Amino acid sequence: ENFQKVEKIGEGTYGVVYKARNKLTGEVVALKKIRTAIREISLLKELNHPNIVKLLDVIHTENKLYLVFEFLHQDLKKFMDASALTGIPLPLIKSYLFQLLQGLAFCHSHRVLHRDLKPQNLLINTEGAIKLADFGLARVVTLWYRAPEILLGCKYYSTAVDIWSLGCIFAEMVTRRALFPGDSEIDQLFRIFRTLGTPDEVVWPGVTSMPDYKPSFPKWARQDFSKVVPPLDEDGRSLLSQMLHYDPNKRISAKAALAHPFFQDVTKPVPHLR
Ligand SMILES: CO[C@@]1(C)[C@H](O)C(=O)C(C)=C2OC(=O)c3c(C)cc(O)c(C)c3O[C@@H]21
Repeated sequence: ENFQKVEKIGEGTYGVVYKARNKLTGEVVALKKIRTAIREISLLKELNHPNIVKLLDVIHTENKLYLVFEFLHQDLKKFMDASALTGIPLPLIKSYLFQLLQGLAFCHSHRVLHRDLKPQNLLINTEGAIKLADFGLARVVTLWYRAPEILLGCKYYSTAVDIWSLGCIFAEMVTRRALFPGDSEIDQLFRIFRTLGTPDEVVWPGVTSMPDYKPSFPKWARQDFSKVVPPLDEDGRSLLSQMLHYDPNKRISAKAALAHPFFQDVTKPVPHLR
């Protein structure tokens, strides 16, 4: 093959990922080797936006599926773990969040959903830019970033499932701690309820008719938000609480969130990566 596999960079759910070199172009790429979908996947090649990792080639040869992506060196999770002692500067936080929303706003306007948006698959660079990886393919794994409508067994997700995840990552960058670090579907769901209170028909019309909603859930009270994400300012908390509305239809759109006053003073600073 016209691909020379430098080294393995991770295992996925259907295939493995390699850093590779395209023998034609001398082009360094992320290469996913997996063992109707091919047609549905191929469409993501058309998505071109500065905050989407580019899907370069979908190869279906030797009855096998290779996906080739734009390569980047570091993911947000490594950059969070590295920036643990000092914490990410708020201007860099604000930049990444504004950028990720422009990506979601782009994906959503083309009817494209991530579903499993988490820090591991947010890639960064020396220009101080952040890109969405593994976007629109999905169509033990951590549940830390799973929307409450998924955990309650809704089959028919909307774009609001990704706004939730971004809100969780925003909190994590600010606090240096997963917001809802759950270790089972019930544990995850109960961690959200311990912070935002158990939902009801008042705040979430339909919630009692969800597939996996029990009337036998405990009734927890909502926690004040200055205790959850300090010392984030009132704009940040305001934007976070609109991103974490229980009711997906009340949950703020990526487009609407770009016009939030939190981004009035937004800049593009440049990180120190190793
Ligand atoms: C550091 O990046 C990793 C290895 C990341 O630790 C990780 O968790 C997985 C599973 C990856 O998977 C990827 O598929 C991936 C894609 C689509 C593009 C890309 O440029 C890169 C570099 C990719 O590697 C990432």
